[PDB]
Amino acid sequence: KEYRTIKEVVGPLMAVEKVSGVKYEELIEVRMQNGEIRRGQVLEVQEDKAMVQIFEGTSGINLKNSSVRFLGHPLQLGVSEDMIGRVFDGLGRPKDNGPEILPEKYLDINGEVINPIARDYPDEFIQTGISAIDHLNTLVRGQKLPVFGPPGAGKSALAAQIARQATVLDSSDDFAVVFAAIGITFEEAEFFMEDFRQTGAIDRSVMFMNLANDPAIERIATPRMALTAAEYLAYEKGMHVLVIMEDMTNYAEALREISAARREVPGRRGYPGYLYTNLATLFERAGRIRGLKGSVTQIPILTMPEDDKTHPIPDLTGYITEGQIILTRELYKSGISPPIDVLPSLSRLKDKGTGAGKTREDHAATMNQLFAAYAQGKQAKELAVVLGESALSDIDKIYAKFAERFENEYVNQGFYTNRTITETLDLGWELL
Amino acid sequence: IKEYRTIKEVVGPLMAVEKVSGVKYEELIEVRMQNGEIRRGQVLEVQEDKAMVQIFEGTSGINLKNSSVRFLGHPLQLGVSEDMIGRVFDGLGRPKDNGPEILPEKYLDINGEVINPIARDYPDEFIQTGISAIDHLNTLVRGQKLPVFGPPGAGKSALAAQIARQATVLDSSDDFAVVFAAIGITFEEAEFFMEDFRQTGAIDRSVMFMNLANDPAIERIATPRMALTAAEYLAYEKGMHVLVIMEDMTNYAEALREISAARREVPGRRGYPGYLYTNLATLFERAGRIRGLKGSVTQIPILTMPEDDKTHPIPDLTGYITEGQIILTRELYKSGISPPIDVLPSLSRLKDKGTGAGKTREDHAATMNQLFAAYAQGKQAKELAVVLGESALSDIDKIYAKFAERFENEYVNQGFYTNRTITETLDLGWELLAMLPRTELKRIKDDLL
Amino acid sequence: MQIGKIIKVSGPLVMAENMSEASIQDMCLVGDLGVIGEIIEMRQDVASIQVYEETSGIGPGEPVRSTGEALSVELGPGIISQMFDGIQRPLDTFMEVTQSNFLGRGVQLPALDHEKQWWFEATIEEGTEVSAGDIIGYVDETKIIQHKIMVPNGIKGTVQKIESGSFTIDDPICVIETEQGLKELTMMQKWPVRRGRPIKQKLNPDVPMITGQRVIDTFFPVTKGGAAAVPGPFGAGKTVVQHQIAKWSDVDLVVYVGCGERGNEMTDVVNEFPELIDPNTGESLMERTVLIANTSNMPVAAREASIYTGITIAEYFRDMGYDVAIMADSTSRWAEALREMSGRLEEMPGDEGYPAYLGSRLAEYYERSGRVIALGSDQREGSITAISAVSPSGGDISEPVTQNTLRVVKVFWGLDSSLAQKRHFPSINWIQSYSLYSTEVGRYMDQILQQDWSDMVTEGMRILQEEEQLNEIVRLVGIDSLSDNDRLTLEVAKSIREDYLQQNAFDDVDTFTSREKQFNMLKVILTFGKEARKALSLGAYFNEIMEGTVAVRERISRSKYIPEEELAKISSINEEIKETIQLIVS
Repeated sequence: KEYRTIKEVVGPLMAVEKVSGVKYEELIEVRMQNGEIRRGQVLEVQEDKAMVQIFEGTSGINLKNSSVRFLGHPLQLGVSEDMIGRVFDGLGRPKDNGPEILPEKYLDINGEVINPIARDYPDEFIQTGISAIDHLNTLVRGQKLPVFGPPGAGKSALAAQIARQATVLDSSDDFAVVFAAIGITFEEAEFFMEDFRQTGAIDRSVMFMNLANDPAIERIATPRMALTAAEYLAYEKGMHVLVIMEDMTNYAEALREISAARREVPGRRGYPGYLYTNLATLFERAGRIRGLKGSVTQIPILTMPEDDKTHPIPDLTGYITEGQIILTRELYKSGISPPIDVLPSLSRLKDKGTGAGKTREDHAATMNQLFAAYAQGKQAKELAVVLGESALSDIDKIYAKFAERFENEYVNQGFYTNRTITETLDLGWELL
Repeated sequence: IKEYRTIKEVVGPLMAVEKVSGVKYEELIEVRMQNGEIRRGQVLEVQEDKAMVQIFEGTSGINLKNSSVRFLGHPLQLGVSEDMIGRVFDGLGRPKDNGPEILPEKYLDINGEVINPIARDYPDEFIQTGISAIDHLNTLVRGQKLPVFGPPGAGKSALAAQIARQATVLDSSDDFAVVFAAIGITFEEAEFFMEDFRQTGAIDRSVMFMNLANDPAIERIATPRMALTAAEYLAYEKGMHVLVIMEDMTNYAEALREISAARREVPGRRGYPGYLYTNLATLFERAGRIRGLKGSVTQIPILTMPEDDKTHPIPDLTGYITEGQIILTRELYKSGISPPIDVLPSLSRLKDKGTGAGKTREDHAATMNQLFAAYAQGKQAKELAVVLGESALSDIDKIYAKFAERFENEYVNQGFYTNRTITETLDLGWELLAMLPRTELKRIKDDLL
Repeated sequence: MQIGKIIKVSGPLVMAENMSEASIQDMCLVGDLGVIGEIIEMRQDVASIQVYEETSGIGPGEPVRSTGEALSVELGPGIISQMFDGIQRPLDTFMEVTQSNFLGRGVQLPALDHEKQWWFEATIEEGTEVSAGDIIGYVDETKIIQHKIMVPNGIKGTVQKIESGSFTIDDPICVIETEQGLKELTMMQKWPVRRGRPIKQKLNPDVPMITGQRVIDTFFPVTKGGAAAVPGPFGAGKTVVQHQIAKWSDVDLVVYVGCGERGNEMTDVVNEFPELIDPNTGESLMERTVLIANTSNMPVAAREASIYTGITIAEYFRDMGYDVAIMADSTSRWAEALREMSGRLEEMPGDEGYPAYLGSRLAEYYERSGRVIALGSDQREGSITAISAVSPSGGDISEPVTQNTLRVVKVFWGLDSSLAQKRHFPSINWIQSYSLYSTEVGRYMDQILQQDWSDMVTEGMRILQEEEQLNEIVRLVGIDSLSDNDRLTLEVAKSIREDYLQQNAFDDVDTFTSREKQFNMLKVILTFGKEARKALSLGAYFNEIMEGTVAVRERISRSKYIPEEELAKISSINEEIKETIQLIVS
């Protein structure tokens, strides 16, 4: 039943009267007086009145001669195995002009919370082919390992590279990739999409593309769309799914904007104050489930502040994540691709992902003292800029040169070279 | 007996009662809960036939329909009697020892009265704290307020207990009482204070108001006022000199923040109530003497020094109000230094009215100034003596540092149970400038005698 | 009985009319789904409820039922060895009853098994006058722990009917003649978790707890009824220290509380803790442990109520005469939950966004631990000892959670990553750690050992603190520039560090060191120091002392591994120490 009872429009918000049976977070359709149809969501419901928000805004609407239909369900994803190779927008609607998907079922994109005793501990090793990660900051299935970087420092290039050369060692059980673009530009999106098509990786990928000029309210739905598809492929088809989301900083900003538009109570830095709730509800959606085959692994991509806080505070993210992968600008100016500063980078779960029966057995030991060559390699030369010519030169003579090699060849793989882990270890020993 | 069954509304710790009359601002209330439980509260606002109250113990479990509010017809008051001496109470003056409830002389508004400016008399007599670093250099005067600033756990509580143990008025026909206010301290710290009071019998000249860390915050706010109302009663109506020790006033500021946020009252300038200073003045101004009366009220607030952090009860903020400082450091306390009072930043602006003949020997001032100066630079000598090395040690500068090291180890480290009378500390101060030849002595007139 | 009706749903806030029979802070089942919520406000008959689960799909017109009680725990046989969430939802039962790996909205399951038969053994006679705390009988609930059945608070009178037998916790096992008539008692009582369970008297915790971990028992001990704070940085072996305390402490029950932790971390806990073996019996520790587990994405009220649920259970077992250790990890996460709940309620922030009552809340929780005389005519003693993890985002003790904790607890065990690098475990910083119980514990240790152990401890600590200063002299000038006494101090300090402080939790013998073994080990260390000092002043050189002492010094370093039955082999070291050095002075 359409309701012809719109009484108030203030900004993107609408007040509808004399409804009954309307539920919180229920989706609506506005049928405008000119025949246009917009999609929306119930944000408050009170006696016989409902307050909704229109995804496309309210510009052009005439209240008296428009109507609202209450669809009787929230934001859902139509899921199917056929989502592999396809490209959608932030709401799961096709962006690739391709054949239509007949969903197996529709799933609430908010998800369920895993019972803690049903969860399984992260175990297997993922070969990103990036030596700087695979060796020092090893990625395990079920982990949440974010990467932080300044703008245009190739962090997105790194993202597409991990998406490219990510695999498991048995590789009997397929590795699917779910990619979520969160409020990025058309050109960034095209980088990801056309790369995915040229390397063929699209054949094992599902893409959710929300652009910098899409409605912020849809930007809020995008990561949950990605993760619902990911959990469906993992726990209902037995797949091992890797989830990449850039840029989560944009997700933080869209949250701030929506909360402002809804005259809510501002928390820290005007950010909604439920950033921990929201980001944790997103990031804790990774892992393994005892008794099921698949897995979900997340790699969020964040813009690092490099300024007066006023960013999606990492401490929040790092408080929920199991590690940090840091890119700095000074490695990008040197031409180092990928520019990972191994020193503040951490993998909270590298331990039981790497070991005997999982990787070559030098791996650990060389890691646990390969940091040390870089630790005292730049402890001399970078610190002693003033005293550089002679202070600590006769002794510790080579500890600079080997650090230069660590940057120049060990970590400067190139954004298009796939280093097998054992190959990486060979380079690691030759550098020593 | 005014009691209504008309609770309309409960939001957090606040309640609205309607269809009332004769209810006054800040009047005390009791909530009679449907389950027999009884909670205390205060009228925060009153308008037409409505009254907004706040419940000290909160509103958890209250059923509005079946509960009632009794309006007691008076504010927070303390029933006073000289029989408070020797007893132990909670923050609201209720007996905490298993003795009897007292029959009050009268009930006093714990906010107190505002002294007429021409009726106040200046502080002018001496008090024996027994801690020489105080009694000598930073003398405490009857009627003064001298705070103690300190680091966490660094014998600060031991100093509180020591002053309360060893406090009296010399050569005086008048009585000396102590009122002790614990503000939001733990059970173990309170047990320390209570039975230390009874091992030394100090309890017998003492009144104790014990507020614990898990008591309601309003009771923290009320505790020092209860203490001071008792103290003023004893002083200005029983003629005694009363020393009032309030341990962890920093906890008091945190309780003020909590109350303000619960009341959505003051947008906190620092999250902190804007009136933290003003409230504190309301307490600190309750010390002094009244001309025409032989009593006296003297205050020693004890605070946790901000651990080099900005958001705290700032010392300088207190510093306008207070009439000095007594600062303790752990850098000295880890050296076994106890009581660890760093004598350089300590100050007692009212010392002259206490450092007087007839209460002290005449050497007091001059002693103090050369002990101070010669330690003052003896330190600098020793600091430079290690940073410049044992090789770069001058003679005059080998002897300046000696005084400093010995001053710490023996002039300040007297121990927490040694009551050094003023006569001692004068002699004992000279005993160590006995190394200092006659050559740098502030006076020369009666260095002999 | 009374069904209220939803009139407003807005995010987590739900307003329901026709609720006048409910009370503030009552728990409610909200909507057709029956999701759990709490009454926070009441205006005439209209209640405002903060809903714990997702409110999506809920709207006006639906029902609301009050449970008639505040957030509570069920206490009775069947609680030991269970894994709960922060509001005592049974996680194992949830999986089988719902046939799902997820916590779905609005499923309602009792915390304990109400169908299970237990053997109640009656131990009180009919006609007896009883009040709260009195033990009427018991149940052998696990292979380790005897569940004592007590008269609930609020019940007083004469035992009229009582017989042993096989009952569920729902069956009336006792009848008591009260001023209000006959009241039936079952084996289960309920208690509201934000209220401390009443006691007869609070006592000073002055009896040392034997953890068997040498650094703690000796230099930073905790008493039964005390509380300790543990910084838990990454890669510092916190989990192994925690297991060590849990299985080796001379307590009766362990209550572990995971407050809103990362899913994978919490999976570690739920997997490893059951594999822990109880030393005395060889059974799993779960036969005397209650575990609460919450992840970051669980309802905030579960994560905020985690510690209160845990400590209410702990108080319940303390009232039985038992000693309990409640371990909370992490209280920083619990404080995150507090902060979020404060933000939802539109409250005015305090320091760093935390509510103004953060300190007060922490104080209520920690003042609920301690040693007590419990209720009951026998006046038995119980204690709760608290071990609380803090984990700041930057890892700092100036941040509000840690500063407020250290305001009210007396023990601090500073775990250190640099110590874990050097393979020094447990990585407890001996310079920054402290225990304000150490004086009182020294008194106790002296009276119990009939040795002068307090002085030995003070001297060992003087040696370690002196080593820290001599190490900087070694930094600025060379090692060769030290006195033979100074060099000896460094060597005896190395012996304290490597032969005493360093403990392998995985070695069968090093994993636990008794009180007596600890005494003999430390006096071996210190007597080497002492006799070598004497021989130094007697003309011998430190190099002659060292080169001539290799073998007995290796017997010193190996003493940690001597079996507890062969303790003389440690004490005899003293003789060998005195003899060799005596022939070194010729």
